[PDB]
Amino acid sequence: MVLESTMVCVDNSEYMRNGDFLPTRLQAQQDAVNIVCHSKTRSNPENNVGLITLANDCEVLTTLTPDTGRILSKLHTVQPKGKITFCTGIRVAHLALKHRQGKNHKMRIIAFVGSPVEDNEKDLVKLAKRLKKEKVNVDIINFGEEEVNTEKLTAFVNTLNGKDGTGSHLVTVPPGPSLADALISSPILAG
Amino acid sequence: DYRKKLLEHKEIDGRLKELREQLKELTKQYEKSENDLKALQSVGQIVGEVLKQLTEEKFIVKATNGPRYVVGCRRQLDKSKLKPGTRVALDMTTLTIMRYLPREPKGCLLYGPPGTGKTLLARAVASQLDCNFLKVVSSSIVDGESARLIREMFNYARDHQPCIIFMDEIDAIGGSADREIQRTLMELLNQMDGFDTLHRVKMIMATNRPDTLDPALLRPGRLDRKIHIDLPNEQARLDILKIHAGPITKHGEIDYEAIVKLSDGFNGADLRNVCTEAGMFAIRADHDFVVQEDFMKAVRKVADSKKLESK
Amino acid sequence: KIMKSEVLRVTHELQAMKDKIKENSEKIKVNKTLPYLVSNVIELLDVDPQRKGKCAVIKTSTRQTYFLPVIGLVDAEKLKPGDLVGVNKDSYLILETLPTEYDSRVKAMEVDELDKQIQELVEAIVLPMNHKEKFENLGIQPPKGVLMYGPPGTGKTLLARACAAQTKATFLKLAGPQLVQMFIGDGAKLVRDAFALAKEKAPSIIFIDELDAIGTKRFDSEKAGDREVQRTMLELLNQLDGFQPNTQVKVIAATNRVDILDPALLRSGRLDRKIEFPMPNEEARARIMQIHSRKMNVSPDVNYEELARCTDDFNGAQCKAVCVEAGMIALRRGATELTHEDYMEGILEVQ
Amino acid sequence: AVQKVVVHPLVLLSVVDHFNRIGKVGNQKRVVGVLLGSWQKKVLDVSNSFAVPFDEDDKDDSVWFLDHDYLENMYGMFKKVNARERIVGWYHTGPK
Repeated sequence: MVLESTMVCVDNSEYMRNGDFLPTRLQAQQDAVNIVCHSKTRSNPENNVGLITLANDCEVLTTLTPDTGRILSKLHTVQPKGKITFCTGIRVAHLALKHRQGKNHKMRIIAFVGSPVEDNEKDLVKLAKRLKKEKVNVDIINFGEEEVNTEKLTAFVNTLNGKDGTGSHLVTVPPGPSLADALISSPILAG
Repeated sequence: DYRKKLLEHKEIDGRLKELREQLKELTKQYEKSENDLKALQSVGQIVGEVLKQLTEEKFIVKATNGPRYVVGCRRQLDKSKLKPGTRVALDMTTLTIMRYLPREPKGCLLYGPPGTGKTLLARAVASQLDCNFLKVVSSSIVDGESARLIREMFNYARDHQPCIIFMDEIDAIGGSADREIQRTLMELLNQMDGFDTLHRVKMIMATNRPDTLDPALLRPGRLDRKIHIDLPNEQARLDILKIHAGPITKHGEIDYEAIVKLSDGFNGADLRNVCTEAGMFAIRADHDFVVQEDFMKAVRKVADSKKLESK
Repeated sequence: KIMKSEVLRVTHELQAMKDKIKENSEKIKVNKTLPYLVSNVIELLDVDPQRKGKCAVIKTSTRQTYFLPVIGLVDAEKLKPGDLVGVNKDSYLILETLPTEYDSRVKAMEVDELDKQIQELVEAIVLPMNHKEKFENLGIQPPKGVLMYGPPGTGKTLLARACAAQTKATFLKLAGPQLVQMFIGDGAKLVRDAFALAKEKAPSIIFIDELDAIGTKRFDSEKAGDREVQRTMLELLNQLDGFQPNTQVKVIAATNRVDILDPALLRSGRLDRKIEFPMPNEEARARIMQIHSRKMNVSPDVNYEELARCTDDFNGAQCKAVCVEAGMIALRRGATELTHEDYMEGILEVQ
Repeated sequence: AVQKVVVHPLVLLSVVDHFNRIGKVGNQKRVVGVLLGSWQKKVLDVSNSFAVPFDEDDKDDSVWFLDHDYLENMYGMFKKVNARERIVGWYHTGPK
C-alpha cells in the first residue's frame, strides 16, 4: 500500500467554541481525525499518527503509533490555554519527523488553524523556504476566520509548494451549515 | 419547555455520575494488589540469637538450626536494641540486620447457690472491655508436673502486665491421694503469698455452693471482697427483656411488669430459653401476632417445670 | 453537561487500567501455580519503633527457622496458626493458605452420606435448616445444645441415626472413650479442630454419646483415672457461651444415665431440650419396624398383636436384629417370602 | 528536602556508551536521558537507567524532543523486572 506518516495539529484556543459557527467544532474535526485515521487504517494500518497542539508550549499527547486505541482516549483534555504559535509549532513537527520508526514512510504534515497568524511575511516565506528545502508535504487547513481569508497566504502556499505535478493541495472552507468532514474529504488528501 | 430540559440533563448527568461508584471503589483494591506485589519484593531473611558480645559494633549470632555465625552493624539501627539477650533477624546477603525478633481489689469471690447467670455477667464484661482475653481452667493438674505449668502461666502473667483471671467451677478442686492435693494447695499458697504485684492483675472465681470453697482460703488476704448474685437486677432483667422483645412483634397492648414480677429466682439465659419455648408454643396457633396471655401461661408452666427440675 | 464531559476521560483512564492489569494479573497464575513444599506458620506481632511493625514466625518441615513478615493478598481466615501454605523458591512468602487441620485422623471419624416425641425431635432438627428466614420477623432463636436421654433399652442411638438420614446432611460419629487417650491436653485441640472443621465444612450433623460416664465428677474423693473430659466439657461450655460463632453448626449430646448431671449445662448455646422417655409403646415400634421392613418382601397379612406384645424393653437395633434374624432362617426354610411367625420366632431366637 | 544524593558510576559509563554508539554522526549535540532511582528513602540512590532519543534545533533553542510511549514502555518493563526502582529525574551531557 502507501507508506507515509500523518501529523495532525489541533487548535486548543477558545475561538473554536464561538457561537456563530459550529458549536465547539473541536469535536467535529475530532470526528474528522477519527474517520480519516480509520480510513488510513482500512488502507494501510501500518501508518502512525502523532498529536500535538499549536500553543506556546509544545506538548505531545501521543507519540506516533499504528494503534489509535489509546489515541482516541488521548483526544480529550485539550487544555484550552494559550492563543497561537507558528514557527516552533512547525519546528516541533517537521524536525521531529526523523523520530519515526519506518524510514520508507513519506513525510506528511497537516494543520488546523483557527487563529490569525501573528508572524509577519518574512517568517512565513523563510519557513516556507525551509519546508521547500527539506521537501515535506504540507496541507494548510483553516477553520474559521476574522480578517480576509487569503491575502499573503496565497503567495505563502505558492512559495511553499514545489513539484506542481501531483503536489500538495490547498483547502479553503467558507462559512456554512454543513460540517467540515465531507468538505475536507473533497480533496485527494483524504481517503 | 426550557425548564424540563434542566431536569432531564440532571437525570442524564445523574446516571452518568452514578456509574463511577462501581469502579473507583474497586480500583483502590486493584491498586492495592500491585502494592502487595511490590511488598513481596523483600525476601531471604533468616533468624539468629545473641549470646556473647565482644566488640560493641560487631557481635556473635546463634542460628536456630545450630550453626553459629557473626554479623556487623547496619547504619539504620542503633546500639539501643543491639544489646545482647534479644533475638534478632538476619539476611541471606551480606548477613545484615533489618530488624529484631521479639520473643513471645486484688481479688474477688462469687458464690452462686441460688441459680446461675454469673457467667453471663462475666461474659458481658468480657465483651465490654476486659482489657485482654484470658481464661484459666478449673483443673490444670491432670492437664506433680503441672506445678511448672502453673508457674509458666504465672510467668506469662508476669510477662503481660495487664491481666484478668476468670475461673469457673472452682468447687471441684476445692475438695497419698489427699496428700498430693494438700501439696498442690500448699503450692498455691506459696505462689499467691509469694512476691508479686497484685495491684494490677485481677482474679475472678465462679462456683456453686459454700462447702468445698475453703472459708480459710476465702479469707480477706486471699480474696478482698465477696459479691452474692441471687438473680439479675430488676432494671437489668427489664432491659434484657426489652432487647429480647425487639425482634419479636407483639400486640398493641404490652406489659413487661407482669413478666418481671412473676419471675422469681430465674436466670437470664434460662428466661430467654423460656421465651423461645413460649414462642415455639405459640407458633402452634400459626398466628403472626402473639398475645401476652399465652406468653404468661407458657412462661409460668415452663418456669415451673424448671423449678421442678431444679433439683 | 459541559462539566460532566470530563467524566469520559476518567472512564477512559479506568478502562486503560483494566487493560494494563491484564499482564500483572496474568503472571499470578504462572507464578503461584506450584508451591514446592509445606511450612508451618506462627503469627507474632512485632513493633517497628506509615512504618507499622509487622512480622511472623515460620517453621519449615526440614526444621529450619527463617525470618519473614506478613504479606500476600487480602486475608480473612488467615493469620491463624495453621498449616499448608503456598511458598516459592527462596522467597518463603505466603500466597495461598488452606487449612487441612492438625494430625488429621481424629477428623476422619466416619463418612455418612414414640410419635409425639419424634415429631418434636424432627421439627427441632429441621427448624435450624428451615425457619432461619422466618427467624427475622418472629425473632425466634433456635436452640443449640439438645439433651436426649432416657432409660436403657430405648434404642435412641439408631433412632437419632435414622433422623440423621432425614436431615439429609452429613453425619459424624463420636463416642465417650474416644475423648480419653494416653496423651494430655488433647481436649482443647480436639474441640478447636472440630469447631474448625465445623467452620470450614457444610452445616453437617454432629452427635456424641455417653456424656454421663465421661462427665462423672466422682463424689468419692479417693481416686479415678479420667479428670480430663470434665475440663474438656467445661471448656466446651465456655466456647459455647463466650463465643459469638456458637450460632454456627450445632452439636448434639446424649446421656445414658441421669445419675450425673451438671447444673451449668443449662443455656441456649448449651443443652436446652430435655426429653424423658416414659416406657415407649409397642405399636409405634411396630410402625417403625414396618417402615424399615417395607422394602423386603413379606406376605401382606399381619396381626401385629403378637409382635407388639412379645417386645419388652428392646432397642430399635434389636428390632432390626429381629427382622434380620427373621430373614436369616427364611433363606433355609425354602420360602422366597417372609412370613408372620418368623418375626416372633426370631424374637424367641435372639432374645 | 534531600540533603545529599548517591550517584553510581554506571550512569556516567552509560554516558560513555552514549559517546560510544555515536558512530561518527557530525551532530553530537546534547542528549537527554532518563535517570532512575529510589525517591522513597531520604537519601537518593542511583542503580541503573536507560536512554531516550533527544534532538534540538540549530537556530531555535525552544525546540525539544521527547517520547512518552518509549518512556512508559521502558519504565514499564523495568518496573516489571525490578520493582525496587522507580523514576526520579533526567540528565543532560551539555556543559552549558
